[PDB]
Amino acid sequence: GPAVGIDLGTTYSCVGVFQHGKVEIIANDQGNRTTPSYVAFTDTERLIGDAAKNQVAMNPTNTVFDAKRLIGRRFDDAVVQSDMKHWPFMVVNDAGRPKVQVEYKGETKSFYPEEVSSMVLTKMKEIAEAYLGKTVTNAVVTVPAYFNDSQRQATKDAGTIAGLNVLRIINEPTAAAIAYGLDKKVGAERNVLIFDLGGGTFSVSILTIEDGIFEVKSTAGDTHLGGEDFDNRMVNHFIAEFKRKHKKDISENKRAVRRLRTACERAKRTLSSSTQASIEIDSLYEGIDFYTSITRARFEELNADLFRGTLDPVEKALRDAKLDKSQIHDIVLVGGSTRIPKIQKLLQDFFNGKELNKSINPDEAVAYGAAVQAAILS
Ligand SMILES: Nc1ncnc2c1ncn2[C@@H]1O[C@H](COP(=O)(O)OP(=O)(O)O)[C@@H](O)[C@H]1O
Ligand SMILES: [Mg+2]
Repeated sequence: GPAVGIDLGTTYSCVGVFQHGKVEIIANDQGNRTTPSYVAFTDTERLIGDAAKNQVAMNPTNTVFDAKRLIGRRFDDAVVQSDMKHWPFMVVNDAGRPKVQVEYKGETKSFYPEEVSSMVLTKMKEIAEAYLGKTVTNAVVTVPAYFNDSQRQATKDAGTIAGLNVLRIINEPTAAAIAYGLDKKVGAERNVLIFDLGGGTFSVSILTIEDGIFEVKSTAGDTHLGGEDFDNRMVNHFIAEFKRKHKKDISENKRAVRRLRTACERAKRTLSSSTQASIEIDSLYEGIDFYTSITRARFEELNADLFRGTLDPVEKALRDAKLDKSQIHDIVLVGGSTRIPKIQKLLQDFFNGKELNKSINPDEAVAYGAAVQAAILS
């Protein structure tokens, strides 16, 4: 059976396989090429992926996400203490280790973060198997460059309990470089910049490649900046508009808000290709149907400061690595958010017109590289 490459992401995961010299990003049951890192527990079942995300506004306390933020970490971790203040699900301490507590089939159950991630890992695996028409065993799973040994250990473990034989854990920026073939030996040192703007995490990494050997010279970014922050700005904008037209504040109604957010995220995706998108929501609050729309222009100004601030981590990464803009040879876009036109303009302007590597879907780049790496290791 072919070895596969898996991008176990904070908000979205993706799986690819290298066959016949070509890499293939496998679409799921719903036809999507990336699937949410969501797990939901109900009275009758355990939902994973799209099915899980497609019901979060109905089962908030029992729909788990952001497990990547917990994995390989302790409960006493300041990160965890901060993070949990925003999760609708419970996180309990267990001999120092954090566990997520949910209600499955009427009974109260808790899971270790690596158990949650294995659930997502199993979903990717079954997706691969359904496509390949054969059982998948060996795999290469990716992890951020800043993960310590504990976090990598836990990610590896999430793999074993999923029935996956993890051939190797490689960094996400490194996987992105390999996808574009920037790992080939050209008898010279090459500086590559990875700009990763995903769903809830932002990471900039500068890699130096010589004779096939990578070297993460610098890294910067924000663990709490991603495509979700852009959705929120849209939401706040519409919560205000609704109040104008219908003099009703839907803030308190968690369901109205979550349904509006889903419509915003989708409009956002459209905005990367069109200049305007319509928001059509039936019976948002009470029996009022919310029919409206946004323009790319307005979208851009609602997120202006966020988009712009994206350059700060870029400057920092540069000075740490001790390099000038002119010294970086290649720039590769990773993450779903990099499909945004204004982000591409902004970065290009910063690197004074330099060409951006973006022929491979940024949200598939990591999986793609892992799949190639899985291939060589098998
Ligand atoms: N066309 C698009 N325009 C803007 N954002 C997009 C587009 N397609 C996907 N996204 C966003 O990408 C994010 C997911 O990014 P991804 O890199 O897949 O996640 P992760 O950070 O989990 O690795 C979401 O915020 C989603 O809205
Ligand atoms: Mg990612």
